Amino acid sequence: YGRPFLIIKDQDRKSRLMGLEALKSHIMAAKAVANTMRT
Amino acid sequence: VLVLSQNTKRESGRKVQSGNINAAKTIADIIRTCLGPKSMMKMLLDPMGGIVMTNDGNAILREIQVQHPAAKSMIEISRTQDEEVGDGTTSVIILAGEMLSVAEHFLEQQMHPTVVISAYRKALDDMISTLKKISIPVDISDSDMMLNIINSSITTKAISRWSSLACNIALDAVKMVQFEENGRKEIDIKKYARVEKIPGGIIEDSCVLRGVMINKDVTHPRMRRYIKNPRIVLLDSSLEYKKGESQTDIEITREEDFTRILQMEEEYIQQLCEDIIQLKPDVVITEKGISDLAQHYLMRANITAIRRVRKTDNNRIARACGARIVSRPEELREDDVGTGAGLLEIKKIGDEYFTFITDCKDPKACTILLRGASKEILSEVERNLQDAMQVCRNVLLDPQLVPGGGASEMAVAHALTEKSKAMTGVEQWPYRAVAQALEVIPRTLIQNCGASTIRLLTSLRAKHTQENCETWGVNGETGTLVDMKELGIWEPLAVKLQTYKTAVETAVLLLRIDDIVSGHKKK
Amino acid sequence: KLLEVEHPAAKVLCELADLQDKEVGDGTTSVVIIAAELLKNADELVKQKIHPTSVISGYRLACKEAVRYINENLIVNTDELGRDCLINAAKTSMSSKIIGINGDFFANMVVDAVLAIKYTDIRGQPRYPVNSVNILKAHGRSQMESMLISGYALNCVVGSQGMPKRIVNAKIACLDFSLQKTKMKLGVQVVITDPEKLDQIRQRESDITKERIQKILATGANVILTTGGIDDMCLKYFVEAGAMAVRRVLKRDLKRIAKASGATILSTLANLEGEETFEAAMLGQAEEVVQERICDDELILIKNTKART
Amino acid sequence: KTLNPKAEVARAQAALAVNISAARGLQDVLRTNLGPKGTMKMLVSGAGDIKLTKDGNVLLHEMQIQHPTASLIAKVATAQDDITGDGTTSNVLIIGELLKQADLYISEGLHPRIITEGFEAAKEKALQFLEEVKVSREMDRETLIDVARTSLRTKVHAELADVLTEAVVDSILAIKKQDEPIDLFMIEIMEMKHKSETDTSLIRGLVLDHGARHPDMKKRVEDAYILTCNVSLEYEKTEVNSGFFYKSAEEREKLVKAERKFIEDRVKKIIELKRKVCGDSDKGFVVINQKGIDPFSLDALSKEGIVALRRAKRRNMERLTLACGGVALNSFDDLSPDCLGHAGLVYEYTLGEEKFTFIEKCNNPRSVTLLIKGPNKHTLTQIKDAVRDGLRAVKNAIDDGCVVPGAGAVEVAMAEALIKHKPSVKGRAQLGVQAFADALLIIPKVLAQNSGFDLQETLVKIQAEHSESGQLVGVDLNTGEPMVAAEVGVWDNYCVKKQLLHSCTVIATNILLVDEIMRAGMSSLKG
Amino acid sequence: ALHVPKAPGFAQMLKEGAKHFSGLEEAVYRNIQACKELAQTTRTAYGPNGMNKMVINHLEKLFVTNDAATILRELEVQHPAAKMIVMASHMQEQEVGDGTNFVLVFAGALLELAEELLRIGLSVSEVIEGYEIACRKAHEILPNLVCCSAKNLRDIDEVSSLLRTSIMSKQYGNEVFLAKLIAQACVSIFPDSGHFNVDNIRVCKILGSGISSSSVLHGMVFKKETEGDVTSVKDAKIAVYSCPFDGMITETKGTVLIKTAEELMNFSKGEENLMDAQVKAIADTGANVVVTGGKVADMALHYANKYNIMLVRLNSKWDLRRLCKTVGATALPRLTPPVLEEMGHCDSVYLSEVGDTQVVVFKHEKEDGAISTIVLRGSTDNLMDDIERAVDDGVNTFKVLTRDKRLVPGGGATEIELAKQITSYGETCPGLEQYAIKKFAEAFEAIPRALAENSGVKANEVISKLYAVHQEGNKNVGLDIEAEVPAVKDMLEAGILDTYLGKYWAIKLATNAAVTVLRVDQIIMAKPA
Ligand SMILES: Nc1ncnc2c1ncn2[C@@H]1O[C@H](COP(=O)(O)OP(=O)(O)O)[C@@H](O)[C@H]1O
Ligand SMILES: Nc1ncnc2c1ncn2[C@@H]1O[C@H](COP(=O)(O)OP(=O)(O)O)[C@@H](O)[C@H]1O
Ligand SMILES: Nc1ncnc2c1ncn2[C@@H]1O[C@H](COP(=O)(O)OP(=O)(O)O)[C@@H](O)[C@H]1O
Ligand SMILES: [Mg+2]
Ligand SMILES: [Mg+2]
Ligand SMILES: [Mg+2]
Ligand SMILES: [Mg+2]
Repeated sequence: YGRPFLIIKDQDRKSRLMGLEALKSHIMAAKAVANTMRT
Repeated sequence: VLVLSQNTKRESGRKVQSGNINAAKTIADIIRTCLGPKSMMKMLLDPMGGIVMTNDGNAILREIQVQHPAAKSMIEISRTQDEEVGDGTTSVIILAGEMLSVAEHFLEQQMHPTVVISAYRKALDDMISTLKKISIPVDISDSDMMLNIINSSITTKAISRWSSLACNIALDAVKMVQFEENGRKEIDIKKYARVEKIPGGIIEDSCVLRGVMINKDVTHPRMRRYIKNPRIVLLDSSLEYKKGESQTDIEITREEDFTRILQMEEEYIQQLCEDIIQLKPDVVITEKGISDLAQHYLMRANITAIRRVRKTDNNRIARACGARIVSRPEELREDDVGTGAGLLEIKKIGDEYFTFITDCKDPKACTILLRGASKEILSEVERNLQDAMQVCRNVLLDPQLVPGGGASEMAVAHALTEKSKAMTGVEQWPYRAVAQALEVIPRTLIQNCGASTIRLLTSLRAKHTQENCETWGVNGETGTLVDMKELGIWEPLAVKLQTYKTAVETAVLLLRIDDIVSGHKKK
Repeated sequence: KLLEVEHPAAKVLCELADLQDKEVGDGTTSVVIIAAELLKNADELVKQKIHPTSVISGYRLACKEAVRYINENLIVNTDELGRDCLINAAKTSMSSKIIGINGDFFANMVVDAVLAIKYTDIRGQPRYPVNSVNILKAHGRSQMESMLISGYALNCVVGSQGMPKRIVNAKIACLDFSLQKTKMKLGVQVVITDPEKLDQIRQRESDITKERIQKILATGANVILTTGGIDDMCLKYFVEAGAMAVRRVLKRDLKRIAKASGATILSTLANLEGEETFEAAMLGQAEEVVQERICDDELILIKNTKART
Repeated sequence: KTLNPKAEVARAQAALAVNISAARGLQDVLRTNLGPKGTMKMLVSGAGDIKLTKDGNVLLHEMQIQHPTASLIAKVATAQDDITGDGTTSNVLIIGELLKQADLYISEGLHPRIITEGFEAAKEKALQFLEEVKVSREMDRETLIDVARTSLRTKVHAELADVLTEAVVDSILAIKKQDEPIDLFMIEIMEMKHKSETDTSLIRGLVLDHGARHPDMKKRVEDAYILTCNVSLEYEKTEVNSGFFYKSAEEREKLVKAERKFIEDRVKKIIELKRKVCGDSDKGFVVINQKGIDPFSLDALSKEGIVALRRAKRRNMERLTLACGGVALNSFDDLSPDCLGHAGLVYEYTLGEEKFTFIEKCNNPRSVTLLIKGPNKHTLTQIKDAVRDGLRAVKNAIDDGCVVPGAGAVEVAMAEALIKHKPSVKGRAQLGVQAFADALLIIPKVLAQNSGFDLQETLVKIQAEHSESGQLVGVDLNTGEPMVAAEVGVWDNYCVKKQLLHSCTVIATNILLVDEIMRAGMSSLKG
Repeated sequence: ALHVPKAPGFAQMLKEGAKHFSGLEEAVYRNIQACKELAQTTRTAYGPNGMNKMVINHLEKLFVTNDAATILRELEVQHPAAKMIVMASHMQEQEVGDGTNFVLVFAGALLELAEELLRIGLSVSEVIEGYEIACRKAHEILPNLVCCSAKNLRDIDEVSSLLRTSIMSKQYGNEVFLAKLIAQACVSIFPDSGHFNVDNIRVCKILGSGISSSSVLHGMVFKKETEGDVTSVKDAKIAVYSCPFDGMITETKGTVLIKTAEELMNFSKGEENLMDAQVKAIADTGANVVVTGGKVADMALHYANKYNIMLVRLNSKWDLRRLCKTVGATALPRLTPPVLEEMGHCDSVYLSEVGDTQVVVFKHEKEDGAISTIVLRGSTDNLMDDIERAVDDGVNTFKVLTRDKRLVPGGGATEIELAKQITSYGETCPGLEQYAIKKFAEAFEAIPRALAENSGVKANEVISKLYAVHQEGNKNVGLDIEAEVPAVKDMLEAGILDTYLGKYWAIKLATNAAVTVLRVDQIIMAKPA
């Protein structure tokens, strides 16, 4: 029986992401900002 | 939420064993209140709304709702012990509690439970060998010895002032229950000794009737009520016109067909009645209903009919009279007619008719009648009579006697101590620990009697050290060391052997649990 | 099985243990422990930037080499003693149970039961079928008094109380039909047109069953087992004839009884013509059928017969 | 507590105190009903039913008390009531007094076993004294009259008590035989809500609760015959499912006329039997049927002058046969004239909506019927209970060949014997004997307290008058002076008192040995 | 169903919220079980081989200690049976300071061995009398097992060899360095004619490197800074002033009254002139550093920095008195120049930093002096707290040894010898107290059993071998530690010595707690607030 242990404070509310998806999301956000501030 | 199981609680280690030992000790301390003739009675309240006032060890334990698995196992082993021999329901529980309490001293000394179980089994084998060696035979043809044994066995219940008649009642019941059929099989069932409970009267009016006692009445007042030597017959089929399960229809187109059918029904009823009254009977006992035409025919033929009876009552009547139940009236023959009757009087016991079949030739089934006050007293008397009958049956099945009280326990303890000096290794301390654990019964008896154990215990221990000193017990009434040969207290060997075996098995089963898993919802 | 875990790996391990227990029966936890240790060891290799295909190939090669190496450490069973080897194997298998100490008698009883339940194939290799011995459970004394019953044991009681409980050299007659009264089907109705025939029909409805019972007991049978229901008329007939009758019997128990006593389960009384008869060549011959009471309950025991054991 | 947190368990001292308090409460509650000078209680149920009774059993059953000891006491009282007759309040009184006397010595530091042994010895001594003091009598008409008067004096006043005594004595003498025990279930108790209660008389016969149904029937017959039967006279169908199939209207009419021929044969047979028995217009014929009668058969019987009664009880089949002397036949096979009964006056009575049937003027009846009249329902119930108690007392006095004087001289004699017997007993049983002797003297204390006199002075005077004399000096309820009990007309019973003492001893032994009231059951709070 | 009422007498007037336990089963046995459950918790942490324990209180703190006193203090027990043992342990720690787990184990063993006596039939009076007789016998035989005394108390090569046994039991592994540091700190502060104070040792926790980087300091340290620019001071003349370094005013509320312009122009001039004159008169006596204990001013600080006067400001109401007692100076409540007899002569006063923390070191070149300060180096606060607790325990042990120079053989031979002597004396004691004496003798075997359980060997074989050795003739033979095989080893040759008065007081307090728990009959509680 692997009982889950509490590590970070309020772990049942925060969210952790890897890295490649975060970089892709940042690139998409930068592209959207550049397209909005283009006209 | 991402977990393996849901609402599951797993607990392992020494905590489970500690909790089990604590629960067993609590159960033993609760059940130790009713022990010895100087004990007191309790009162339980069932959720139905009744009152349970008794002193048996199994009737009190069965009315207690618990939640610990150890308590459930104790209740189960107590119920099995009560259903096996019948007597000795508190001693086994006390011995198991003491054996589980004295086992925690070794569990805290980094001792493996396998060696403990091996020592327990080796001690059980030696105890069984000692009990078989100290076995004393007894004759079954002596009625005084059996009466004294029954009186010493029932001297603890509330019938200590009326055992002068209950002993003879139990002896007669045991003598009438024993029946030998075909072959070399001698069975002793207890489903033929029906015990009736009627409130009212004095306790001295109870006796054993040579027959049965059915709580019924005649169907018509014109029938007879006092017959000298009647011919009681039995039936099974109904005496009325019924339908058919084959889906039949009677399509008629004329006018007199209804009258023809109504006349044919009465003709068939009269033919069945004539087939019943073929060998000239007297008393007809059926399990179904009887129509008015059959009743009128039996009244014209001076025959008594009784309806609405039970299967067990019919079997008891057939066993007492000496006949057999017949289903078809056309196959009554001659040997199926019961001629073992001698008295058929219908009296009234408190505005209630009762059938009495007394005075028989050779009856094999009797009905014990009890007259007391309310219902709790009658239930207690019935339980005491059942326990006495079970003790008498166990004694008759094995003609062996051992000194009760506390002499046999001290003798077994001394025999185990004198033999433990030859052993060596880690199997010596548990042996000597369980050898002295058998003194929990005499210590409790002394505590319940005069409450002076610190002297009587060592006085009995210093006395059993001699040679011919294996039948010295402790009197529960006064509180002095007396001989069991002159007191008259005896107990069977099979009951003690079953108690010891059950206690050892329970200790072994409880000394091998170290995990509790709950929360799987079965399926 | 009684854990109920919502994890895929847990369910996989549970079904693997179930398959191992169904195919063999012993070693249900060791395989799971070995699989868990192998997974833990492979996780460290996966975390070390190693492709799982190479690890799987290495595991397969190691397993093949181990399987090929097991044959080098084999011991012929016939070269030893046989009985002692079987006793030692049974004591080892029963060493991690509740009867580990008292393994000198249980092992011998198991060996005797296996030697008794021995079936031969089609003139080739001897077979040892299991799950056929009736293992009854009843509370009573200790576990050392549980002896071996040479024969069969049924978990049912007698029908009527008037029937004897001890018949020496009886005839076992296995039946596969209920002993009740005659009843027409759904498509066959009864339309009574004359009042002089309803009584005759009602009498014949029982006369047919009476004649059937008389023809069944015409061969001199004593033990009759019925898997269905038995009416009161059949019980009275069996009581008057002096024979035992057991109702509500299982199919597997009846098959085992017919195989041990050599009888044949007959689902009907018809033959190669148009007359319901009964022969005496298909009657199982037993010996002593005594009913014993085991702690407030009775059960019919059947000893050895003449066909098998 | 450790295994079941939701379980209430008491020890020994707490349970003993609870039992003693319950006994004291039940004794103080049921203490104003002993003697004829007691008070009347009024009980109102949940539906609004007023009940004015004076019996101890009914008062204890209708008191709304939830307790195990109270339930046991109520069960013992009901057993005593339905086994013997009168002896419910005195039972509880003696039980409470014995429990108080036992607790008085237990609280000081004693053992219950010695108290139980002393109580058993005192009970045996009292039984021996009662067996050696009982006097034999022949039980004539005056003795039964006096016994019934003494038993009914503690129920109503004077006129109603004497009327009920005379009625019970007459009914007992009418149902009296030469041998065999007195069989009950013969005196029908019918209640009518009309007139007053002073018009209570005994009717030598049977009073039915239903009359005729056809309006064209005779109401008063000077001479008729009694026919007791239970055959069915309605349109009975066959057991097997049948069906009629015609063609035209003529065939349907023929089938209708032919389907009603089974009852017509019985009607014709009854008509022929009546014509053979009577013949002229001088006698009558009454048909007593247990089942229903079709309107066609009723009209056919009324066309000839026959009064038939349908839907009767099963108990009336034996009472009519014992009173008139007919034959309760089931079929019409051997319809002989000797299987009929003889009557004298068959007349009905209308009371608004219901109907009655009175059968008077009989030759030698053996089962009479007591007529009860009352303006209210509670008064009728009280009169019925008093009549039942008087009948039970008369039966108990007849079945026994001895008589015991009432008042309280027997209790004083038993107490004196116990006081003279305690020094002859060894051990610590003297305290138990003294407690049992002091507990038996509670009957005169309650008898003198409800009258309006002193208790200690009255008991001292009674003891002084009994010790110097050798007669059964009872306790008077008029002036308080000690008088004779077996001389005026106060009597009681022997078996009733013996059973009461046995029940009291059994209850004391069961209470003094129980000291643990554990309650470990299921609460049933699921859902 | 049927419900039972209450007892008409005391149960009805008991009032809800409270409890009552008049019977011996629901009171004495309950307290015995509670004490056993409490003793079963801190049993694995007794000997040197025992593990530590991490307890977290309700203040969201961290306490990873090993002594039983801190565990009992940071537990919050809601049971009087265990509260009595906690109070006894606190009293033993306040008295001696090295005998809490031993007292707890002794009390638990005594209660466990008396529960069976009470169950078999021995009453409370006979058991209490037997326990008192056995305690008196043990206290009488205890002074007969000394055979070891301390020679000199100022020798550095002897003090470190005595406290090593007490240090190893608390800090296994690194004990020689701690013992040497404690011995040096006790020697540097040892006065004359006895009279050793426990407040003369100051502990400082500084997060630095490892444990070997720690050292001792002959003086005092403060985690503050310098108000002025003067740092390196050679011949420092400390002049401590209890009054704040500012201009003194009136206690009663009073303002200044000015009318003409001359006063308004000359007030600040005269104030500055008086301040400069006071500063010059203060520094004229030769003071090199001024240590104040209040609020400073800007003009005063400027005038002190102009004449090169170091200013040290600190407020703690205890550190100032400690520094005055160390340097041998008196506090002045006014801003007056001190006398020659009220000067604080030092050696070197500088301002440095260790482990990224500015601290003022007052190191003195004298071998004697007054008090000292032990500097601790580590990487975790729990380890520093454990080292400080070990240093305090060593100081308490040194104080006990100075108060009483009697030693007893440690390990487990003394308890075995005492149990053997009690068993031999109780054999000739008639009556019913022999059972109580034998039970009290069996309670002494709980220490070797616990030691063997913590080490990882068989306790029964170790006890049997110890009994055989004691019966042969040897008395100073205990249980070996640095051996996986359960054997024996001499305690006098190795050097396992513990205090005698401390063990005597521990046994006395354990017996007192045992008889106090046994004297409790019924329990009457109320409702929590
Ligand atoms: N009068 C007596 N004399 C000696 N021993 C007795 C007496 N009565 C009971 N005992 C002993 O007390 C034990 C307990 O008996 P009892 O309480 O009647 O049933 P159980 O054995 O089920 O507890 C028995 O083993 C018996 O030996
Ligand atoms: N007329 C009377 N004269 C003297 N005593 C009487 C009289 N009537 C009743 N008693 C006494 O009152 C007691 C109570 O009688 P009662 O309440 O009628 O029945 P129970 O005896 O069942 O309570 C009796 O024991 C009897 O002795
Ligand atoms: N080197 C050692 N070898 C064996 N036992 C030791 C050693 N050092 C200490 N002990 C044991 O540890 C016990 C004291 O441990 P500790 O818990 O630190 O102090 P307290 O006496 O307060 O319990 C002593 O009884 C002693 O027997
Ligand atoms: Mg018994
Ligand atoms: Mg296995
Ligand atoms: Mg009355
Ligand atoms: Mg320490």
